[PDB]
Amino acid sequence: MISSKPSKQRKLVYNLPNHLRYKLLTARLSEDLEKQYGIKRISIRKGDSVKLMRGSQVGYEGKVVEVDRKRGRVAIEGLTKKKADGTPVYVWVHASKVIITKLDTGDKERMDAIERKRKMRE
Amino acid sequence: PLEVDELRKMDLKQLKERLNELEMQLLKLRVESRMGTLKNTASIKNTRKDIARILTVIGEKSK
Amino acid sequence: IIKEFLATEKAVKLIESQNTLTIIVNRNTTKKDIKNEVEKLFSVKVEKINTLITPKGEKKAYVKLKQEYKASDVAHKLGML
RNA sequence: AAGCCUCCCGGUGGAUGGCUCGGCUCGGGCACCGAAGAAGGGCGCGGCAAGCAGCGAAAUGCUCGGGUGAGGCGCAAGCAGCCGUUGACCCCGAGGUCCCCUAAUGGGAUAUCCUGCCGGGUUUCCGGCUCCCGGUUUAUAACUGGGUGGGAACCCCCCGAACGGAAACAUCUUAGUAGGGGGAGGAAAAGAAAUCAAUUGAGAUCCCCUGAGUAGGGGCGACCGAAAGGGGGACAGCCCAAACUAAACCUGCCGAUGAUAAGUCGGUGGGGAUGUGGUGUUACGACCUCUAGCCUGAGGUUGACCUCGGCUUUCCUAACCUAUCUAGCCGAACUCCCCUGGAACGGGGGGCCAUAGAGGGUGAAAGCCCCGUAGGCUAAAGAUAGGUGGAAAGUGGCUA
RNA sequence: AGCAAACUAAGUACCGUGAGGGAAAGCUGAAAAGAACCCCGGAAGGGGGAGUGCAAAGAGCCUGAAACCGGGUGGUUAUAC
RNA sequence: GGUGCAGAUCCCGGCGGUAGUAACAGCGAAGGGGGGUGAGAAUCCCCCUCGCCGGAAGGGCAAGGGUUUCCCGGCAACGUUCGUCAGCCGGGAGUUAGCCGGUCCUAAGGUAGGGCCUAAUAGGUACCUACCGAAAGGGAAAGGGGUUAACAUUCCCCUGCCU
RNA sequence: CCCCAUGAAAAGGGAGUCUGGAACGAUCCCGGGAGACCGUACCUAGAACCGACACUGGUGCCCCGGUGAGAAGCCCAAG
Repeated sequence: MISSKPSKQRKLVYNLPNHLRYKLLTARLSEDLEKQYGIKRISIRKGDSVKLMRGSQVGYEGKVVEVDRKRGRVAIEGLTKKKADGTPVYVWVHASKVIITKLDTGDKERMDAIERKRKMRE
Repeated sequence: PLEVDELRKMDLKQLKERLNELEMQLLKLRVESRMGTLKNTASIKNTRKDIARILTVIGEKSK
Repeated sequence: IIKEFLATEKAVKLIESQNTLTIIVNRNTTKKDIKNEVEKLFSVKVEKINTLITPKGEKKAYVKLKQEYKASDVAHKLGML
């Protein structure tokens, strides 16, 4: 019951409010994680380990060190490019091009949110 | 220095003097104009928001 | 009520030479009490008060202390000097 | 040499092509704000802050609940610092603060600025201060309690042109238009026949399709112009003055009871015989009064009379329950092999989902990468609607 | 073009004593990786050599027409439209 | 269907030719020598000299402007040429009153509320009440010497005066 | 001296004459305290105002040794 106009769809994703920006960061879990967590997707936070499925660096796996929640991109340690002077800068990859390999289970409010999303028993 | 719930314990007299102390240390912090190189510029904002909290608690005591 | 203390090059020369202080106050235009606002906050005695309104939205007071008190000690306490 | 024509390269320039968080038209919802100070404006507020947006000396934001889960400090990427896992930012609900002008309202402003008199605590500061109405107090003194302005269009009422057309122009038309003044609402206005039409019929008002450019008006010129009836949409009806009664009546404040409501009881004040309350409002007749005669329950009295139990109209809201709204949440199926390529969302091969193949994003053209979609679920607190619940008054029918 | 207003401030700037009138202006790239360093220059998103990128019409940034101007190719020119 | 342009003294944008041409004279002023700074001086700075105004080209202050004022640093644009300079551009600052003026009074004149009028008012107004109307009219009381880069009958010192 | 010109009004000042009241009491000397609020920089013009402009226009008012009647024309101080 929402509009199918392309301009109305794009005005939502460019002006998304703070509490709803987690949708831009959603990524698929690895097959082993979903065995022991019972969910298929989750939003990404700093400290997760992430592997690329698309791009010129496919197969590269590291750890998330930065997020850009307004555009939906992440920065991975060791995936850099050097500037003119030589200081490295990060390569940003969209959250839909990666698959999550391990989580950081230390929030205690992220964990029961995962359980609330119907992890099997505990 | 973010007091939120000990202010409701104090009485109307103690809040008057705590308000005066904060208004004096905010006057001293305005040496940032004097280029006195405030290390933490965020203390002017933090102090102005503690003054607002006290005036809220004073009002809640139906003053 | 007092808002800031002015510490420009004219304000510094007046502390040392005339024993006066320069403050920016609210322009509440019903004034009896800048005299007893400073006499209470700093425990000094005031002799004369001359007031002004700058062209950029401020009200500036030239408060002159008595000889028994030094404006340098008030300034030093605030960290101006 | 001045040169001349043609093509190439460059400059200058910004057409062409492609793109789009902007417009434009329709459908559907929803619909008043203000003396408890509105709409509109002016000045302020950020560590460095000029503008926009947000906010008001508690000023780039304060408090309490709910949702969310790791970052946050707007457009806007710097220097420096801080807030947050004791749950921030952000979203929803409820509160606090809320400068000056402004209907502007104590008095004045060609000063968005000045300046009073009473009452209260008492630095600050906070309340009261034209035209009417119902009261108090000695009588023009003083005091208690109660319309004004705004809104894009739409609506009701008064005042009210010319240009133009008539092939000139004055009656006429344009036109009760444009415009002016006053008054509202979420709709206004109209509205229960002193109506229509025609052999005795219909039955309040309003809107649509018609009747119809018909009847009819007019230098009978240009031109102007119905209603009844037919088909539909919605389709309600009361209440007063009067006859008969004659204080049986209304209302402010205080106390109790009642869910702080309506109401009941008690005490004080203002009204009211120049009429408050009851009955009663329609037409080959209606209503009222008296007399005579026939018709639920209980009771009394002399088949007859009278008194208490159904019905009609009106007043009321809290507790409880239910549904909806203000928010968020669940939601299928490939990121398999080879080639091109900066990057597959492309080509070739293989597979899967579908109540979902609307649309969007992602390094190219994606049902299966992500958001969403078809389809489902949610709320401590407010808001709305319904149910449940409480009370007051007035009351026979028929025939002559 | 679409509302006058797609943009650093639209009834904004600006014009009028006033009632009032009323503009212009979009686009680097997938990612700033926004050109380190060396020579010239007073300086200049200035010149040259480099380097980044699939690709520099590289900040005056998509594509980049014509008019106009400069350089070059091929014909030709001071006895005649 | 908002559908085909050479014309509308068409509308808007860009660009020619005139042409590196006119103008930068006229209103009664004028420069020269030596030195400096700077990447770069007819044009900015220093010294000497020469010329012009002298009832205005000097001094003091309004309405109006609104930061143009003062210090430091600049030169892409701005100034009829140049510019190292500036009323321009960037960064900092600056206006102090019992005695000065407003504030008060009334003038010519106006307004609000009542009355009277108006179909009505945002309309008229002879009357009543109140208020408004002058920074050159009326209107209590101060002078000197000094002090800043920028204020001074306003700040300091001495001597005063009004209510 | 002149007019068929007769040439502002108020707040605010001072004084006088009376009436009432108290016996303490100054318009004279000495000492002490107080006197809100708002304006104030700069130009004021052949470059700061208005005229589209750093416009020969307009807006200004008040003031200023020799020769000579002179605020004229000519020459020169202060600036």
